[PDB]
Amino acid sequence: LSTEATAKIVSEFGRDANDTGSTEVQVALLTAQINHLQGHFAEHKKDHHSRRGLLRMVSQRRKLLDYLKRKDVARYTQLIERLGLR
Amino acid sequence: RRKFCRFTAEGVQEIDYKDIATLKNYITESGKIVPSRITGTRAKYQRQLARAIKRARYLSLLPYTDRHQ
Amino acid sequence: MRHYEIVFMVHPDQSEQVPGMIERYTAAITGAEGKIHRLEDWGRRQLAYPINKLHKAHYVLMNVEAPQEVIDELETTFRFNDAVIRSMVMRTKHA
Amino acid sequence: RKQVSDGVAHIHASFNNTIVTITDRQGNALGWATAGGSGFRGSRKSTPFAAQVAAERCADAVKEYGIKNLEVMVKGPGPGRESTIRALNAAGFRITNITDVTPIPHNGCRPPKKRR
RNA sequence: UGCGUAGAGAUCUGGAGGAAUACCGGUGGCGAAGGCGGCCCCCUGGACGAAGACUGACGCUCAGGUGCGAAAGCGUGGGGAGCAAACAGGAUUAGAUACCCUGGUAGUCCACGCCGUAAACGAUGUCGACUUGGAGGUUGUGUCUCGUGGCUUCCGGAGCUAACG
Repeated sequence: LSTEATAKIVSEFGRDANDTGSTEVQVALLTAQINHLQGHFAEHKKDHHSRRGLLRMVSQRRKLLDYLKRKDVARYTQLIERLGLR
Repeated sequence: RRKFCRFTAEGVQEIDYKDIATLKNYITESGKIVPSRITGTRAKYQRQLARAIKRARYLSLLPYTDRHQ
Repeated sequence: MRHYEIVFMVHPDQSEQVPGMIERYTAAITGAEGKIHRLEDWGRRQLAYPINKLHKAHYVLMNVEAPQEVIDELETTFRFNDAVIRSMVMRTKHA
Repeated sequence: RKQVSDGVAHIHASFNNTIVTITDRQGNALGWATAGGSGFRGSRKSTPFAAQVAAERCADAVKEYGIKNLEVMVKGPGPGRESTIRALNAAGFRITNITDVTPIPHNGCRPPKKRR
């Protein structure tokens, strides 16, 4: 993931200016990495060690969403709708 | 002590990691590096010499450990 | 792109043909889009190991700046020549 | 009858039995000798004495070839190694130089049962 | 026993193939464990220090569940130099259906599938706080013959242990 590719995905999801670590921002980056990693699975079926990597990643995202939906259900439906998870 | 390794030698760059001829002088009966007491060098030189000896050893030029007489 | 060190060792028994393998060398570094900054030629020297059954080898040093995507394809063409014994493209600095 | 006049004296010293193989500057062995070639069975061959006889004979056989000087190249440890050397220092040849070309490997060879 | 003057052993040159990686190696290093050590490139995980910039306690453990998990042998296909259960003989012996010596199959090697165990042992799980220091080493920083942070060893205050530690 390129620098600008990361900085841009953080800005488009950033709640406000200078928003680096937020529920929607975090999950955004994780989702991205997950996508690239999942696509990395379509190929290299043998790469088992990487499978564990995404497991932790997706687990983190699952917990982040669980926290969000639990607190603000509105920000949740919005986040998912924008990304495309679930 | 008897004779400091530095005195019994001419001006040489401790950076040189290929000149085994001079490096071996800083080697005791074993591949161990001679202390400051014998080497005659100082903190600034000894530190460089050590590293120099390390690489020299990797180059297979200087033994890491030798057998006792 | 970035800096690279292309070491090229060849049969030191070569005659006037030495100044020709380098010709294909330059023709090889080129096209591959490699810009040579400096050039060093150690020439014939004693090898720590035989390789190609010959005790000696002709050394060369051509630090170049070319895309990291062609760096691999740059090697395949060099090794071809039966004269060249080996070719190791290093990153940059060398202790 | 090629009168080499000068060559090399390979000394394959071992705990089994030393074996000498004189040769020319090229490396072509002109003649050789061993404790076994001296008549020794197999247990007495390893003795340093059987090395002296093998060294002298291997030399004398070369004397016929006309060689006067040789370069000794010692290999592998074992009884009779230094014995074979001095044995060469004498005889009718002139030991011009001695060298310990004992291989003593680096890293990639599975040692035998005795060594493992 | 066996092999040998229709010629091996020993020696030089050339070719082929499989497997393993002789110094460095270490008393060392890495990984969750099993394990892992020539070099190059690509892909990828963990981790450490500095600046203190951002979120902000969203935590800890965890029945069941799910996943991972040496070796052995097993299934199918391939391979098989060397080694070698079973086993073929020669010796030793009172006897040897052992040790020793000569052969030798599965297996050992590769691909895919299987199992879930072990002195799977530091036989002493994770996190936080508190309690003398000395010495060696890896790594970052600093006013760097020393101070400070993280990691890896040894000796040890108090204390702990049945003893070892």
